[PDB]
Amino acid sequence: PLVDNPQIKSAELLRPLPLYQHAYVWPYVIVWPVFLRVYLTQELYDKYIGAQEWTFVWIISIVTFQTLTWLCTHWSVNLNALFTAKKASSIEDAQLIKVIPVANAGAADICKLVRDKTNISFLFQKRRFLWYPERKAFSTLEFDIDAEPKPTLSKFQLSRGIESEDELKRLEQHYGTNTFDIPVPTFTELFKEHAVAPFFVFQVFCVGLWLLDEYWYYSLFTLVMLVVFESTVVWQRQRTLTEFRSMSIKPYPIYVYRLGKWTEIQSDKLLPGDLVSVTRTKEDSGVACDMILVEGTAIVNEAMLSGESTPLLKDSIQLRPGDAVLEVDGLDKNSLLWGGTKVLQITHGPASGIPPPPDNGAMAVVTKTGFETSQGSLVRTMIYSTERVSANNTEALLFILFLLVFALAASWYVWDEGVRKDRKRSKLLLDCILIITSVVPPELPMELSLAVNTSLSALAKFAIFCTEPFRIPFAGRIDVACFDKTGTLTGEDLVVEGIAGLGLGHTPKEADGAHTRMVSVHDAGMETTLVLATAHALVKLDEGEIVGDPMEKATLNALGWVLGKNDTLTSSSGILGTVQIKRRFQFSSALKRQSSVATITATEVKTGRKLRGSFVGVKGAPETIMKMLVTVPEHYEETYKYFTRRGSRVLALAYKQLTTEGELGANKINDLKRESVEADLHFAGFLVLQCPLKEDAKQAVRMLNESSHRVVMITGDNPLTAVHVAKEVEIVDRDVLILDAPSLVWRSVDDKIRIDVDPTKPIDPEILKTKDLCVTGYALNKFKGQVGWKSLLRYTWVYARVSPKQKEDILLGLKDMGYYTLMAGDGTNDVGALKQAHVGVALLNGTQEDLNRIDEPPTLKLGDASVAAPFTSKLRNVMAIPNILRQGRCTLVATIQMYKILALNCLISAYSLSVLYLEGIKFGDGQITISGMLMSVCFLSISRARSVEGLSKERPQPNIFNFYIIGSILGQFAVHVATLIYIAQLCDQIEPREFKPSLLNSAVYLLQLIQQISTFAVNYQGRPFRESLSENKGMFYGIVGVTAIAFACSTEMLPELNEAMKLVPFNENFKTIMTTVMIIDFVACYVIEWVLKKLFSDLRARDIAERRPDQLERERVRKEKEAREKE
Repeated sequence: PLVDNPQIKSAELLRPLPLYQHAYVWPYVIVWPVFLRVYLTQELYDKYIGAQEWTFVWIISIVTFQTLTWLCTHWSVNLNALFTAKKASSIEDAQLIKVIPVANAGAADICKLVRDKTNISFLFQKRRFLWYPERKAFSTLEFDIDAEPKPTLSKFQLSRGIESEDELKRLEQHYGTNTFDIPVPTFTELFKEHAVAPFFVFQVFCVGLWLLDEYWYYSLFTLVMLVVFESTVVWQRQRTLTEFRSMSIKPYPIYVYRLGKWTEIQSDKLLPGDLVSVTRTKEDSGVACDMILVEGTAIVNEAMLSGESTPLLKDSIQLRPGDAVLEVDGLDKNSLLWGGTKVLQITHGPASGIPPPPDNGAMAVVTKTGFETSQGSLVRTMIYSTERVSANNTEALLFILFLLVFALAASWYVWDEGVRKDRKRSKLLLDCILIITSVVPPELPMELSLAVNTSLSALAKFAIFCTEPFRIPFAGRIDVACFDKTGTLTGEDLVVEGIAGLGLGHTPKEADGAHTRMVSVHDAGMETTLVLATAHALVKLDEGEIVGDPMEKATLNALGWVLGKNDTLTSSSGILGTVQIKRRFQFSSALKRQSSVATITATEVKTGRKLRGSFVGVKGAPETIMKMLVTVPEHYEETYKYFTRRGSRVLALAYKQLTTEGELGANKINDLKRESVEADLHFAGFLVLQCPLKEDAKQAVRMLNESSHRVVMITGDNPLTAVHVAKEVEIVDRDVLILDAPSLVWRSVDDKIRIDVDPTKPIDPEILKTKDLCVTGYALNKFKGQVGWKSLLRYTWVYARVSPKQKEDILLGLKDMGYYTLMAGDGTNDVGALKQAHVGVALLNGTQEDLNRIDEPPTLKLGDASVAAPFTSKLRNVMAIPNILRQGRCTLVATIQMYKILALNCLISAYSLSVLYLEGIKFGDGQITISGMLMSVCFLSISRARSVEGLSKERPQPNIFNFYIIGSILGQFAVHVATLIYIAQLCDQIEPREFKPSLLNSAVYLLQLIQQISTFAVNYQGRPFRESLSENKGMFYGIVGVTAIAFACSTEMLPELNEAMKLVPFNENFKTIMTTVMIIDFVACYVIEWVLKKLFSDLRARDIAERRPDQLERERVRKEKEAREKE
């Protein structure tokens, strides 16, 4: 019924049908008595043959058709909807619904409708959908905080919880219980699920078919090898499900204000709208569900959602305008308690008029319960991480069908040659079906999953964890690698340079008139010291730790003052005073300033000059305070521009006195508007800070730029700092031009070129050709949708001063052009941007020494994955991005080599069987068993390979169908079939014509063994991405031993081993011809594969990542210098 969800493609309504009308019952009920009448009494042998073997063939064919029609319902959902069910009229009589998700959301499934009263609902991927008759469509549940019009704060500030019992029952029926429902099945249900998959039943059918031809050991070996693998997979899945269940939070008693009483209920019956009391959490516990603080403040530790153990600070919405302010999740982000955090402290113990709870805790209001929380969604998307097996297999099936044509040609030729020589039709058909069925590889469509699960183990050694593992192949096709700033490229070990520009209006100067004289923070004025000690937002734990932004911690450490009990600072500095913060206005990231009101009492030791009373301190961006001053100085703009042009961070300080003596009063300070306070300011000075670059930034950017990628930067600072950082990190090289309002004029860094451009006209080609670009946020906003917006995303690499919405806007605009993007951020400022990109990395702040003191990868506990981005690195190194880009590049290479090996093996086996069956002879049982065991040994021995220590300019192919895989497969197959035809013809020329040994059997067996080893030796993907064949002993010895064994059996070094495989002894000349033919075959295969790899393997870089010859020359001379300095 056209459900409303971005992750669902279509829907349909069905009704169930009785067992009589199922499509796998009634036609067989019609046709079986016809066959019984024909076989029993009718004697209509015209459409028959007569033998018992043909009766067996007819019975097998009928049973096979019936069970195939039955299994087609389990294999696909469309045939399930067609054969068993049938379409209904509308929602009034339908009982079943079919849901088909988006291309990478899982597998389609038939969902059952459940009706409760009027309400129609169904469960899809553990997510509840509801039927809204006013919209005539299905959609997910709607909560009070996620309405299309955002509710005001008067909804939550005056909330009184649940007041009626029928409302409680309605909420219980609507939203359900607050728990994680993860049902774990037993071994029987999982093996039933695994035993109906098409490839398992196909392998069972192949085993039965081989057993029909009197092969007792081969079928048993295949059955054992299949059964143990399936049992291992089922046991691993069961263990993973048990571990997933084990992480659910246990219920604990809590206080809920229900029906006017503070009744104690368990934490398993929370409903959206309840008024719960938050207290300090116990050991092995946490917040039950998402909340919003309505009174008091709390200090939390969100280590189960972001992977960081740094304490935070959360504040209530108690002191906000109740109805005049619409709730926004950009300014009120410090009021929501997420489900899974641990509360560490409660500071205080109301507008709603509610008596305090008995436990003396903060009051909150529940918003989301169940899987609809954040960590609930993370758990749900980690349960269904196997989207690589279900929403896939659309190209491997085509590869199997492509091999089936080469199978059918040989089978048809064998049948046509057999019908003209008067063969028995009960054996020729079996031989043809064996030739057909010996082609389909059983482990072909699930190669990508094994490669991904192998790469995930190597990634989990540098503390890099992946939540959605289908993005690993996406990491090998990256063209644009976007970067952030202040969380990725630059660290957080800020150092206070000093206070400069405080001498204005009262002297070294430059051409522009800037004041370069800089004064240390110790020898500063009293007002500036009071502003620095007033306008912070630091709070102290009872145990002695200080929490907050590292900027405030750094400036407090540089100031020298100490932090007291309750927002009181005393005092090395020469101020010798005390302050007490009354009211605090928080930073908003859009007003670009923060302010505070405090009571001061200072006594300067140099000139006395007592000062006491109310005080207002504000600290923010220098371009915003200038709009709030009363008299700007003579050289304000030039001074702050000069001090920010060198990569330093400049903040302005302003102060205002309210009362020269005496308190303002609690009632006055409790009721003050932000706009009235932040006006009529004085000037104190500038605070200058230097953010040091990370140690790995330059190397990890120089590796990305020189390996067919492109590195852009999307920051949020002023353009001068962004340009300086990009020049230090070597992103831009030539002269840059900043596009910003002065009109959207072009500006230079030194402000010597001012070129105006109109947004309707296209930009100048010379600007795009001879200069680098830095596009701001305002200019990009004024270029939205016009003709120049397509060429402003291909020639710009530094985006400065952009909102978090514009980041995902830029990422979407870059994705819509066909490029693949990567986003690396801190995981807090931008959340939608990290998910809009193809692959997103969230670089945390943990050091290596923190990790020191504290097969698929270890299953992700709640402290390992992050809710912001799919990938997550627990180390702060920038080098974590090339590791991902190298693993995602080696995965494609491994997949390509396995695809090239399996098809060649199958095509060799089929055309060996076709050559043998034209003469009437057949393989021995021991020979084929030894061949299978040796092939399995070689497969085990070849899989142990590792990667190189650096990136490469050559990119691998991303898909099967190209001019490299197909050409190599065809060439090697043609060489092998010509070799086999020549050997068969020579053996027929030498000796003219129950299992007995013969010359042709031994010759064909030896040739096919040698070819099946040569296709392992030749088709190994080596040098550029992974370790070479000759480097490691593990596969070299394995190949050499089996090659020597086969050659020794060929030339009769050990005649005792010959009788194990039933080989007729040869003479000298035939041995010489066989050895020469083997060597010629190997050399020709190697030459063809090397030529095709040298010609067609390289996938060239895009137009956005191509370098100029100057950069190539600089890279060459830098590599030459490094090679010279290596010794």
